[PDB]
Amino acid sequence: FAKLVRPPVQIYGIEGRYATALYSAASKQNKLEQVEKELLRVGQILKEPKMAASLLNPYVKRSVKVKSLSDMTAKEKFSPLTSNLINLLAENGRLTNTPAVISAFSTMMSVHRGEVPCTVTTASALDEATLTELKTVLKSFLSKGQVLKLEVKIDPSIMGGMIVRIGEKYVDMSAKTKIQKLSRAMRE
Amino acid sequence: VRSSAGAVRDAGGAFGKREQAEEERYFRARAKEQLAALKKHHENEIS
Amino acid sequence: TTGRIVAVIGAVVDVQFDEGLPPILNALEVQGRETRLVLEVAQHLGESTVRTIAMDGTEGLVRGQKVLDSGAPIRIPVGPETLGRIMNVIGEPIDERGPIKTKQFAAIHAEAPEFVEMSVEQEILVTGIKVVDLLAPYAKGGKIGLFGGAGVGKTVLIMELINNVAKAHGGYSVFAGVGERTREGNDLYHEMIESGVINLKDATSKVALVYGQMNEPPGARARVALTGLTVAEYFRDQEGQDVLLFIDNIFRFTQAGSEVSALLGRIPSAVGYQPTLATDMGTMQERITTTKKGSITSVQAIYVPADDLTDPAPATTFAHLDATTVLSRAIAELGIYPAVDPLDSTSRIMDPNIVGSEHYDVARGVQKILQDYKSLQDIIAILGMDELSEEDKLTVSRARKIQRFLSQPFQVAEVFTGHLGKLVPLKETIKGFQQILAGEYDHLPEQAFYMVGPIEEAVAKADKLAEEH
Amino acid sequence: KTGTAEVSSILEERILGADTSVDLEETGRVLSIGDGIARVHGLRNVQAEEMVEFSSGLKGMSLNLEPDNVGVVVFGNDKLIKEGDIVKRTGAIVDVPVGEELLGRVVDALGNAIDGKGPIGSKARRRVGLKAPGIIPRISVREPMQTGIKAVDSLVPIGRGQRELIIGDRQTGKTSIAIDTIINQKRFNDGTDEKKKLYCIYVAIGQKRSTVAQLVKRLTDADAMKYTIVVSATASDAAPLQYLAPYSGCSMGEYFRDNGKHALIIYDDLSKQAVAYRQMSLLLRRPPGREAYPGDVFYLHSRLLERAAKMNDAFGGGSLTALPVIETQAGDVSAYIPTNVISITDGQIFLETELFYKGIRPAINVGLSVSRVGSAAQTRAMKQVAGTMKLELAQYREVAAFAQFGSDLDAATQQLLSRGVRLTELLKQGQYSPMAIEEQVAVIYAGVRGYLDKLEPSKITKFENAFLSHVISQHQALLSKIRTDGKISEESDAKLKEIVTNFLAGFE
Ligand SMILES: Nc1ncnc2c1ncn2[C@@H]1O[C@H](COP(=O)(O)OP(=O)(O)OP(=O)(O)O)[C@@H](O)[C@H]1O
Ligand SMILES: Nc1ncnc2c1ncn2[C@@H]1O[C@H](COP(=O)(O)OP(=O)(O)O)[C@@H](O)[C@H]1O
Ligand SMILES: [Mg+2]
Ligand SMILES: [Mg+2]
Repeated sequence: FAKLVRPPVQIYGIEGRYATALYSAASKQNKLEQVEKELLRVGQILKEPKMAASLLNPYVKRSVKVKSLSDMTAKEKFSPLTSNLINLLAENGRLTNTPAVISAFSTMMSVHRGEVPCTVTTASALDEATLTELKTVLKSFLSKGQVLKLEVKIDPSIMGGMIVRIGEKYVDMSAKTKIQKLSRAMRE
Repeated sequence: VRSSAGAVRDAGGAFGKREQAEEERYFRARAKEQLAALKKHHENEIS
Repeated sequence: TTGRIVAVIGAVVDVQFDEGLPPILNALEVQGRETRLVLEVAQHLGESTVRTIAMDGTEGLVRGQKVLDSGAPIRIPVGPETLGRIMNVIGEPIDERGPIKTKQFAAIHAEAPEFVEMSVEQEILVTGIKVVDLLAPYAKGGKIGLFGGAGVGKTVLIMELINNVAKAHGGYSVFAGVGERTREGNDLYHEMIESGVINLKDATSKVALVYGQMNEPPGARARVALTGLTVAEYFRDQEGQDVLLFIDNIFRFTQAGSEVSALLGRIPSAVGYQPTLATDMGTMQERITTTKKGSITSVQAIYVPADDLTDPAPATTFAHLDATTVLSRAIAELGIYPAVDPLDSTSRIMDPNIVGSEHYDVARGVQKILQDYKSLQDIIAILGMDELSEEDKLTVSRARKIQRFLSQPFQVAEVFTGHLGKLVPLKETIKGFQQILAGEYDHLPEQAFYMVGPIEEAVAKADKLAEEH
Repeated sequence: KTGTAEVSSILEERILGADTSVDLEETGRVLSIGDGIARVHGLRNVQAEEMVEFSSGLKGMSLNLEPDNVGVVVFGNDKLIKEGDIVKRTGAIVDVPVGEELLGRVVDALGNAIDGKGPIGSKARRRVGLKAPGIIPRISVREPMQTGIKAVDSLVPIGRGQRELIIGDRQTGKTSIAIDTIINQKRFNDGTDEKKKLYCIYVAIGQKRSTVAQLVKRLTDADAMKYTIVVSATASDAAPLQYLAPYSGCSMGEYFRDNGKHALIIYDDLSKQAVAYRQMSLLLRRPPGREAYPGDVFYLHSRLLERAAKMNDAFGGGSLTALPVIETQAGDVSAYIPTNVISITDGQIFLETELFYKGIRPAINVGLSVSRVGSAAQTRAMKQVAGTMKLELAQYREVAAFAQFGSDLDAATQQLLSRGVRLTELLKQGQYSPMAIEEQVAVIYAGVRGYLDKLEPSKITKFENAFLSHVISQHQALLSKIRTDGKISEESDAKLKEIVTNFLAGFE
């Protein structure tokens, strides 16, 4: 078989297999950015209430669905890769999980351009200077060229401190966990 | 479903043990008698 | 080639290859293990993944661990240097004595001999056991089975055979312990060292051992039989010589195959067995054969789960054997040891044109009298012995004498009985049973015949019983 | 949901328009391979049960045609097949060579010689999956198929075009019945009567190679290979070969049937073909039924056994007797495959282990044995003696319980016991020593007229032998008269009376 080039992050499931096929197809011929843009476009194109209502009805024949999607793709001047992907999803009847495929490819492309999602949780909000030093130190965690994608949620359930997720790495300087630790060890 | 020879002692219920004992007691008795006769013959054939 | 673990479920590991896949049955080596873990490819799942069974514990495996592809099936060391040693499934030594230094490595998977290689000659193999020699005589180059449940004498009988045949056998010998207690493996190692078949000093060892005991994961138990079979095959072909091959039990091969089938995605068959039971057993039992280039005498112990001879595993194994000796628990309860069932054992050579008309007629007379005894036992359960026709009591007496006379003391069962082992030449067994049937002993008591060798020993025991009466 | 062809490799191919350079009509790429089942992508123009050929020289049969893929069963070890291989159509359903060029040759399930005696003649080929005849071509079973065994020919007659069934336990004598039947046909094949010659086919499914080699040696010893084919599908063979071998044998026999000759095919053992089919079905993920057997396992054996017919003179008059062998486990004729094949066939020769060791070998258990064809498949002389023998044996079987007591019972019961014991000792037979029909009828005639009520039962087996040798040597004219004539004429009856009395007059 053709030795497909594996994606950076392995997505699994039906969407995973379709997205890995698309990523392998695009990586050769080097059309990853354009194909991602076209995927974002079809993200809205199919979402149109008329098109969505006409594609979620399993009593319109697959022939009609494929013909309509071919017409839309021609009317949008897409890459042959994206047009063939939409045709393939339509033939296999996998349109109901098309947004899953776009989301999978988005996740797969983000890692391709070197991004490590991050999460910070605190009892209350932060002052922008402190967030700046957080940016600096977290970038210290990352490797060379690995952009960061910070997300700062606010969880009052914890009693203070901070919680940081960087990929699968996790550091919990939160008051609640330390209270729990002392209460347990002291209880013993 | 059929029946075969030597099945009463294959089940091993009450009849199986009863039959085993009815056999063993009789043959212990006969073995005792035969051993007595063997001793008598031994003694009578020394000369 | 280099691949990458992508799943670990029990003993089944899924390995993904970016380059070309490895063929089925190839051995792969996991990189990053203190010991040697070898996986064997069993399926291609598509998307470059291959499913495999691990020949060792899959603890501490990490999704992503690199794997090397050896390019060939598991290759074990073979030759005269393996004699006196012990081995795993993967051939590395487990006797703590150093590397096995051979020039030949043999893959454990091979095609069975073709039909144009079969030997069609049979001649009795005299083992020195009365019941075996009389009713189910063995044959040189033939495959022997020892069926029976747990605790009936399979291991004792096989040890007894090693004591007799292997000790006085010019050719080599192989013992593959498949999924049996490790205590027994150590006991055999030390008993062989004591006897002298395994010599730790010189290079005069006559036995090569392979052990896959029941602490191993199913992958290793399913393949240690093939490892022992490969050693035996080499000694058959290249050495061009007679070989013995003892296996204990060859039911653990089937069972170990059944412990991974469900995880390989196969629907089960009749009783929680893999769908490939008969094919998997045939592709192994068909390499244990006496071709025209050599000759393997194969003795196999076959566990019969819950004494059920109609279970799929023993039922299928029956068709691959020339001689069978179905040890029976109902006879071991009576104290008749070995508990070989005279009516449920058979041999191929048991024909008047191979053994002789005297041997054949004696055997058939014994079997007929025992069957008549079984028929009578139903009546005795109602009438009683006192009410039988004076001819029937004669049948019962002869049947009980013959039942006891088949018992024999082994040289390896000294510990249990405390008696001394006896080897009975074939002519003496034939004479003894012919006389017992002819009525030349219808005065000696039954117990005189219990656990003795030739018939004269029964006469002497009866004399002693009478004197101290 | 999910499909097996939705793997990312196929989708990758199809996204960048690389699916047009690959011919997906007559070639395919293996998606999966495991436990002897390959799942192939493509082969869109492949017929059900067609034979495909893998790139590595192996063959396979395409059984499961699903929307996504084709399920091929490989004819050998799947060691050589790897995911991504190339599978090409052969174009033709599986067929085997046929003709008199196979006689005396050992072949495997596909007609390849395995005895190393050279290529196989093979002028004609025949498809193994051919529909059996219909209602009209057949005609009632009338001719006898001389088994050479006293019990089978006397109390369980087998005609030509009949499907008997040698059902029994393990190590009871089934293969011995088959081999004696095969060996007894030499007296007809050697002769010149062209409507009595029977050609034999022995299908050996799932037996080890040593057994088949010994069997071939046994046939060669008896000079009974020159008219025998042996089709081996031994244990080491892949499941599809064990599954096909009965059909290859049946087609090699249908050749003889279609051309006016007569054939005997002995599917030994069918309970192993059922197991091989069960394997193939379970690995193809087909829905299991009772005991894990697929649903269409009755179909598998019925479409095989219903090809044993007796064509009429407007089609040639040939015939194909079938003698399927089945191994019941304990005594269970109510299991699945024993039930199916007992309901398919026309009779059964039921063998025992109680009888085997009681000294009654062959262990044919009459009373459980039956032949729904019956007297129609017997000669007139055999009818004459066997009617009385069967009646007397039936009388003896319902008072056999008293056999132990015997005495202290009326005279009628004593006579029944005595006659029954003599008759049972008469039906005993050696091994590989079949008997011509004249010999059998002479022996049974002596037995059933009371001429052995004086001899002790232990001496009946010696009488039978000595008397038979006597008549065979001194009196050939009477035996020839009975044989050619087919009946016992009054003068022949008187001659038999005088011969039996004169020999028995002094026997000692
Ligand atoms: N009529 C007979 N007289 C003497 N011996 C017999 C007779 N029939 C069978 N035997 C012996 O019984 C043994 C078993 O017979 P055979 O193998 O034909 O039965 P089987 O059911 O085919 O065995 P399996 O089914 O296990 O292959 C053979 O060794 C054969 O020689
Ligand atoms: N020849 C014999 N004489 C006396 N006892 C025996 C003999 N063989 C086996 N036994 C009994 O059986 C036990 C060993 O059984 P073994 O053969 O090891 O089990 P298995 O056959 O299930 O592997 C011993 O404890 C012993 O009491
Ligand atoms: Mg044991
Ligand atoms: Mg047989």
